[PDB]
Amino acid sequence: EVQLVESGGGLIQPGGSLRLSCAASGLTVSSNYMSWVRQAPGKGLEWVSVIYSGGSTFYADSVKGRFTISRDNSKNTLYLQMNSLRAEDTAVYYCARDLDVYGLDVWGQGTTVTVSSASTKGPSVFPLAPSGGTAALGCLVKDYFPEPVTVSWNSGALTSGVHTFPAVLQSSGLYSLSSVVTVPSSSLGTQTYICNVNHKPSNTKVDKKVEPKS
Amino acid sequence: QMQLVQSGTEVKKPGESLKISCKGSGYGFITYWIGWVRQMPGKGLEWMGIIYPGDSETRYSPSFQGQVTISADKSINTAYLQWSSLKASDTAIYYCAGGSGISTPMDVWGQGTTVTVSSASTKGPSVFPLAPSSKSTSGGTAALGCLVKDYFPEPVTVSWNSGALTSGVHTFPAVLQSSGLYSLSSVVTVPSSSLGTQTYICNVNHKPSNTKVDKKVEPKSC
Amino acid sequence: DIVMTQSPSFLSASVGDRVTITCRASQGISSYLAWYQQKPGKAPKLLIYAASTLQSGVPSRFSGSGSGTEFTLTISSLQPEDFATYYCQQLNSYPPKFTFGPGTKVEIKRTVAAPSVFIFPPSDEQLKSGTASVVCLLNNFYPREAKVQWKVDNALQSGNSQESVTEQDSKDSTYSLSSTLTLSKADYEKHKVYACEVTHQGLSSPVTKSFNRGE
Amino acid sequence: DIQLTQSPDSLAVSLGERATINCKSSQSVLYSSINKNYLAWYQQKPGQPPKLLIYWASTRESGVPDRFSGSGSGTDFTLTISSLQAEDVAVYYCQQYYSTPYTFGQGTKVEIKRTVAAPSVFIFPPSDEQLKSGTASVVCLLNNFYPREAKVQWKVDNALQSGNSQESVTEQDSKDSTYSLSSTLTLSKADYEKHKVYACEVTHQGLSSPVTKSFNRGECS
Amino acid sequence: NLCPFGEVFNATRFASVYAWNRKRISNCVADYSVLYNSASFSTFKCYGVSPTKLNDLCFTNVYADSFVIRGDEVRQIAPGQTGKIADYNYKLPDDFTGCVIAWNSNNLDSKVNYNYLYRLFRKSNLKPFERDISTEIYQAGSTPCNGVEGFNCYFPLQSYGFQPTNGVGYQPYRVVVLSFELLHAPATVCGPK
Ligand SMILES: *[C@@H]1O[C@H](CO)[C@@H](O[C@@H]2O[C@H](CO)[C@@H](O)[C@H](O)[C@H]2NC(C)=O)[C@H](O)[C@H]1NC(C)=O
Repeated sequence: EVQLVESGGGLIQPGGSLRLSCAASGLTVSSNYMSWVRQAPGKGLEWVSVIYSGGSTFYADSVKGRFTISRDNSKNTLYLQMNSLRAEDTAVYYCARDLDVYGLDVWGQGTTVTVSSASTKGPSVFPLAPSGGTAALGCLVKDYFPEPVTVSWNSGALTSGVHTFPAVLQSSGLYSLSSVVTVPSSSLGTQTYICNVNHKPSNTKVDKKVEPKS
Repeated sequence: QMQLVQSGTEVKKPGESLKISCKGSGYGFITYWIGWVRQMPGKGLEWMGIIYPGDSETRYSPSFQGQVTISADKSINTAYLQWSSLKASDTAIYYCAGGSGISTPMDVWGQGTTVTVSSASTKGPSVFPLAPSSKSTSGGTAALGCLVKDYFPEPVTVSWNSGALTSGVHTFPAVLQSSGLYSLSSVVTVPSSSLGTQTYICNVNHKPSNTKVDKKVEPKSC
Repeated sequence: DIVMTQSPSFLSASVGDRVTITCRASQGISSYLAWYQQKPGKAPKLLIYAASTLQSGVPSRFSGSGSGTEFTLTISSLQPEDFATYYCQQLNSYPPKFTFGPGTKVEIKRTVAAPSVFIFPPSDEQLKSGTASVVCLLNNFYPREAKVQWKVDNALQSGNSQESVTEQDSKDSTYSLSSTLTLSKADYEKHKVYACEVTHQGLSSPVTKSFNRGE
Repeated sequence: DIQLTQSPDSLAVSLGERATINCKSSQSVLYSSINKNYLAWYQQKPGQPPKLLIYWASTRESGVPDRFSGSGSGTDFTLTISSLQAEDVAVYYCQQYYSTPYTFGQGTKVEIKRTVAAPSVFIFPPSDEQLKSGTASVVCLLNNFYPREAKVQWKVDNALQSGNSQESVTEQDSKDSTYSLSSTLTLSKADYEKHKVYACEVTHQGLSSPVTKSFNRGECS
Repeated sequence: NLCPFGEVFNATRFASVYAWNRKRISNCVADYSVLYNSASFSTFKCYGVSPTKLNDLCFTNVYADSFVIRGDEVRQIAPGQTGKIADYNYKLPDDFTGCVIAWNSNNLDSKVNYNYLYRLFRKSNLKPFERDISTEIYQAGSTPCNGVEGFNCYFPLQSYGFQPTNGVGYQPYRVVVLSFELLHAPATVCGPK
């Protein structure tokens, strides 16, 4: 069971700096070709950096001079120091082990870096009330920044019938999102539906009860 | 044996781009690194940078890093030095020089490329007589000449009696004036004996403006 | 630098079909090619290395072939879980430039399914804040193409709605979609009948779901 | 990084005698592995490109006569011409190629030393054709002097002129090894016509006292 | 008593770069003009020496190292370079003194899939002029490998996919590195002078 877990991503203003960490378990970082590969929202994969076991480093032309890959063998950890950040650097950053001819066989799950001057904002959660057979209800998570937001139903007790839509960027520059669920209308009176919304960048947690109307 | 031959003279205005070239010919060129050297007028030699044509490896001097670009095309054995936008300070002669390896002396030199950068426009010279002095040592030596003033660009040529008179002739180097125009003078020492009998004409030629001027230099009859 | 292209950019096939994706290199790169599968949001997963060698633990339906300038990834029998974007990458560049391809998005094709339509008026909590959002949900339909028109007092509204689509369901391969109409509390109070009209290939006629403000 | 200083800047040698130019390095240029000093001496005659004379501090390039010899080590190097000849008049440069960037010395001008020769002084008023121009150029010629050092001052009705004269000097003559200089005083014809006496005064080693050549604007000469 | 450069440059077979070959030129008169005047070379980069001034200087020894890499990697056979070849296969020193000569050999080392090798995994960089021919399974993790190939346990050598239709960067290039050793001993390698 080999895992790579990266961390250190978040909101950062243009021109700022940021250090990404990638802890490893199941391989030795200092003995491997280790690389950083990023993915801008809605785009493909872009290799950023690589470090050899013998210490050699190499970078993509787009981040040359601004990024520095490094490692700590004592902590079995890979590092990506990013300086003079621009909005083009906004991406999910993956840590990966390169086997050169055998490909990039082991990946982390990524850490998200948003480069923007906009300020953090927590969301407001409004209900989407219901009203034969199937009835739908939901939660509207509006006006938060930056991504992401997590939404569960009844503290995780309800997963079947749930659709949480991708966040859309409004003209205000803030994100909004919707999470719906179809239930039997029989339980409209006979089960209580609570949507649990967490926006950790603002450390906001809202439990909203969605009950019918007239 | 290897030899370098550079592109021709350049006269440009400030802000323009320019790319001069240096082509190698002969035996062993595969081993040659080509550096560029600037010599500003009246000053010493300045190493600008060096390139290996076979793979375009390039090393710049700190004083010229980001100021010029050194490139090469191996197919034609040619190196290139280019400016994106010229300044008046770039007025100099530029030699390309070849060393058969890096950390190697420069064996082969091109003939040099003269680059003038000035806002001035092509203008032909005015030729005035430096008339010999009425009061002069009767049995001694007199001096006369021509003033070749206000022209651009360089050079001009000056002869005397269409080449017949060379001994005792001094054509001075041109000076750049306040006005951005060049000016120069040519002088001859003759015997006072011949001041009345022999006639002296100076022949000035400015090929950039396609201007020939013959000027008779005679004692002012006061 | 050597350029990597892929074709097609998008692809839809039915479960059981034989899928073929192509990757081309500007110059001959022998066998120095890898194939990755990426589910949305998740990390890429290495499928093929050395142009043809299947990575250990990868289902046998995935195969790779080619060498030089042209390569193909082949899914012998498409499975519901196999929808994803598939990337190719050139290996062993010097100076190192881990060039990836543009990608090929593979979608599962299935029989037409009509959307179940629901409409939601704004809450009073939101109206307190000065804005109103009317929501319209299209649940569990296929294909993804669907026309969602907002009608406010029978006037077609344009330029104040945003759509959002879930990813294809892992089981029945359907989509769900939300369209949100956003306006000011005043503009919302200027009208009464709010309707959502849905045109989908699986509906014989456009389906409308409406409500009256304050009822 | 590595800087080179030459000594002296100028040097006058009689024919057949020895010229010696020194080059001092800011940092040693001796590959201990190969045991060679990465130091070169180039010659440049007016209007010609430089030519490699000596490489590795002491190895002569082919065709270079044996009167040129390079010596020295570490940070101190010397170029010697044992019997100066007229064909050796030029500017000599040392250059290090121990490491990029390559760097050149300042250059040492080498000329022939002959006996002191006073200049012949002449003065030329502006031509009337040039007085129609609107400008006026008075020319003062110092002819066939040695050494090159010469001072020439301009006076207009005994007022010393400043900022409005340019001078030009020839290279050393191939045959008599003298110099020639011209000094040009430029002024508007307006300013020119407001004054009578135009004088050019010359000090030089070969002159016991300053020589003045003057003219009065208008009067014949 | 002519130096045997022909045996090195014109060998029918060349070594793999990890097992690079070295010829010790000693006690002979070398004429380098056969090299620098030839038109068969894609690359001829010398360092601290000029091949044209060699034909009347003497050295204690000359080494001719030869191997086969691919074109994109030729720029690594130089002082101060990094990469798989410079780090794990053939390392020139920073104070290197000599010439690096290389030419395209697609017509001789490509067939229809030859077998040249390079070292792909190594814990540390090679020292200058080190030759590592080990085939020990490379341990990429904590678990010892016990001579079996598997996850985190990889064979250290890899094969060049030398195919005639490769791009020029993936084609084979033959490389000879000449380096000049002048110890304080009798100089036995001289130019024709
Ligand atoms: C390697 O073999 C080539 C022949 O394929 C040699 O090349 C010739 O060398 C002679 C002198 O030795 C020249 O006169 C010919 O012009 C060369 N011909 C070509 C086509 O190059 C070459 O000398 C050999 N290399 C060495 C180091 O001996």
